[PDB]
Amino acid sequence: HHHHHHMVHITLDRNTANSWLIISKDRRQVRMGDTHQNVSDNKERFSNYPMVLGAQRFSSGKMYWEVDVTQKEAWDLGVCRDSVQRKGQFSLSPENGFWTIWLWQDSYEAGTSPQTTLHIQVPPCQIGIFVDYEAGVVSFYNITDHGSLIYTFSECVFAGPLRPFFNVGFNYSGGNAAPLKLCPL
Ligand SMILES: CCCn1c(NC(=O)CC)nc2ccccc21
Repeated sequence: HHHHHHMVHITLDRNTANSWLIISKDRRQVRMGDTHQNVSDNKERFSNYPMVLGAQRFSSGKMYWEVDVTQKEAWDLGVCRDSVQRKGQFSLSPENGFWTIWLWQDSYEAGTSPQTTLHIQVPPCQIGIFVDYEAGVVSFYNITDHGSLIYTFSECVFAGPLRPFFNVGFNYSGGNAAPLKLCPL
């Protein structure tokens, strides 16, 4: 792809994080701790899942960033509306304000409703995410496989400001402790 010149510097918003997440000093990495991280509760925190938002809000333009997913077994990545539900159970879908892909149980899927099987020959270690606000597009790229396309959401109805979205996944297996990391420009 040729989206690299739209690169934006994303940082994580501590205030939105589930209470078990640990965000690095530079706000560029996040991992799920094995206990509550001793923060107060607030209406912004995702309560039921190990999720966090980027601090940046996008309402126009073209934006690109990259995320390192090395040695993880489960994660979700993409964008979401600023006003998505934080508390209780919900599905990741465009109806609920999410444009995401995931890894789960050795398969990759897009967060449509119902979910869509992805076709990935080279398991990615870094994911590129491109948003074209005006066009209504969210695309995902396999940086490990020379930038090959993973998935495009088109005809998106964002209906609000967008925020970068992350889920580090649970670590029931003991094989999913590694962080998500925002890769340097
Ligand atoms: C993994 C054990 C701790 N735990 C549970 N346990 C439950 O399943 C209670 C409904 N939910 C969490 C949601 C976010 C972070 C930690 C959570």
